[PDB]
Amino acid sequence: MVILGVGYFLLGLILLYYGSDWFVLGSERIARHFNVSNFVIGATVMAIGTSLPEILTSAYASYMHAPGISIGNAIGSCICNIGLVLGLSAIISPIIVDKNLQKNILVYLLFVIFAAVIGIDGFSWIDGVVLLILFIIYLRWTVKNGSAKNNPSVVFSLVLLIIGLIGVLVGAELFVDGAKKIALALDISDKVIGFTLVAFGTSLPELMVSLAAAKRNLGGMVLGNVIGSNIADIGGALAVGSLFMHLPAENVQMAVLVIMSLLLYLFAKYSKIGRWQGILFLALYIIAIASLRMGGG
Ligand SMILES: CCCCCCCC/C=C\CCCCCCCC(=O)OC[C@H](O)CO
Ligand SMILES: CCCCCCCCCCCCCCC
Ligand SMILES: CCCCCCCCCCCCCCC
Ligand SMILES: CCCCCCCCCCCCCCC
Ligand SMILES: [Cl-]
Ligand SMILES: [Cl-]
Ligand code: NA
Ligand code: NA
Ligand code: NA
Ligand code: NA
Repeated sequence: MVILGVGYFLLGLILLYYGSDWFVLGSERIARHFNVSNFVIGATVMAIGTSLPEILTSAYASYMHAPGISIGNAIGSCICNIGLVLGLSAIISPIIVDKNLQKNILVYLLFVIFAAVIGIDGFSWIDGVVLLILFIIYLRWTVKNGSAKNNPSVVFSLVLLIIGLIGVLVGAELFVDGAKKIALALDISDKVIGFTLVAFGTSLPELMVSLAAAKRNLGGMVLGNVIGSNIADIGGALAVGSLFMHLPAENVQMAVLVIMSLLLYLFAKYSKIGRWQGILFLALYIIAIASLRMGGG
């Protein structure tokens, strides 16, 4: 019970570690095959793939009459993606954002602000429909502005990507499941702590994938994965959750996300996303997890 919890924990870490690199390699190759930028492949394929945990979690939680957990997971992931994921990544591999990608980030900021405004009185299923539709439009807009029998180079690329994705998604589950089995076996299980860590567990793909891309100096891919995941977490995870049940307002967390998203845009536009910007993101994330209400909603 405690040993197989350790077994799942270690195997999950191994799958997350190597799986992320394969997912990054396959995605980088796919981008070159389709003549799209690393940002675009990160903001679409990689972002949605790594956000599959959030979507399922939010859908399931809301369906089970826990809409607090549903939006808690969605928004908490967004704060984690900028604060922790991008924070660590920018320090590892500083990013100077090109003028084209700056417009994408601006559209991201508008989306976030829009979601924050309509969410002041919580999120209804109609709010969900609109956000999902904007999500779809964002994806098509992003691909268009980043664009332009079967080859063994292409095949091997798709194998890498898919197996890499399977690795990080399964790896994240073994890690979470393993940790829960340990805590249960040691009788230190805490539901409030567990639900507080929900967003982090589903964020393990983004974290490991972005660090792997950061190590290979793929800053466009990193930035794409962060921006795209947040949009997927709002226009997808949050949205689907609201389809099952009205989600309660999280005005403080939305306010935190808006500030972080604004900072991200300002750095991208007028500066860079490097060491000291990354330090600030991490510091704000640390302050966030130190002061925000626990229970994950
Ligand atoms: C042009 C979109 C680009 C990508 C997003 C950038 C940020 C957009 C945020 C607000 C503007 C749009 C408000 C209208 C959104 C689309 C239509 C819609 O959702 O129609 C459903 C109807 O509003 C149910 O009452
Ligand atoms: C025309 C080029 C872009 C195609 C983009 C297809 C995007 C499909 C996105 C599906 C998202 C489903 C989210 C469910 C929560
Ligand atoms: C970033 C704006 C989020 C929505 C703010 C709406 C007006 C205030 C509503 C009461 C908010 C209490 C928490 C304030 C941070
Ligand atoms: C390549 C590494 C360069 C030096 C990186 C220093 C990182 C400092 C991170 C500080 C995070 C916030 C701490 C708040 C107390
Ligand atoms: Cl709840
Ligand atoms: Cl790149
Ligand atoms: Na994601
Ligand atoms: Na609303
Ligand atoms: Na998450
Ligand atoms: Na995720």
